Amino acid sequence: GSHNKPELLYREETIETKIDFQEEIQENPDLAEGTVRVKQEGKLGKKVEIVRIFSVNKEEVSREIVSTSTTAPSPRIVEKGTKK
Repeated sequence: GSHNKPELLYREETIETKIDFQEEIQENPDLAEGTVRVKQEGKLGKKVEIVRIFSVNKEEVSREIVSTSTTAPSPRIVEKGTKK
């Protein structure tokens, strides 16, 4: 019970969490033995969560999610030349 003039506030916040990716190395007979060639570049993703904070009289009441969006990570794939 905040002891002041009632006031409705809507504080919106954006949460961004980086998403880790996996790594895998595969053999490629088509390449010369020892050859290193990246098939897929390793990149981090991001989970975005936008929320709205409802406060009344400088006093937090409740929260509600405005919008979310998840960017998928990019696992890193590297080819290794061989003789098979």
